[PDB]
Amino acid sequence: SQQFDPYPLAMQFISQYSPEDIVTAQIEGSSGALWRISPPSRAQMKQE
Amino acid sequence: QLLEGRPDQSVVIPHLFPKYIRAPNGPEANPVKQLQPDEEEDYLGVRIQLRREQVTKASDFLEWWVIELQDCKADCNLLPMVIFSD
Amino acid sequence: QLRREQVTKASDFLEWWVIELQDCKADCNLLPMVIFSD
Repeated sequence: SQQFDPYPLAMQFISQYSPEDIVTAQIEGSSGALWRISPPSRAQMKQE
Repeated sequence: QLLEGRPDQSVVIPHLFPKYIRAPNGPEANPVKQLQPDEEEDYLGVRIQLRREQVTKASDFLEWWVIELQDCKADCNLLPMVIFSD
Repeated sequence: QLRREQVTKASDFLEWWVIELQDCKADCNLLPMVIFSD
């Protein structure tokens, strides 16, 4: 709330939400699976 | 240049990560209009890296991409996003 | 066609299938299809 205080629309929108309604998703930075790709398609990607 | 495989470069793309997302009761979420009115100059930048690993030189490695925020405070290995339920 | 590539002999290779038309005119590496929109 304090971050968006100088903006009224943000305060209204946040005010329309109860504390136990807004959640943060902590997504891991690294991928969760190997980047499978055919070498011809990788070469085509690099050429593109 | 990253696809060249040298594990020293890195590239940052501006304004692709919407930090604030509204999760409505409908089947279509979307970024919040009010929290970020420009809708294109308020998205955080993202720097992406490729990590190879030793097991035809190109196909001789495992590889996986890594995502980090443009300027992080917590270890740069974690991307937070705020989503509002309904 | 199946294309192998050198990195338990069967699991010692990478492999990926390749599709070509029966009788092509353009390099046989490209499959065209005509689709009509509406």
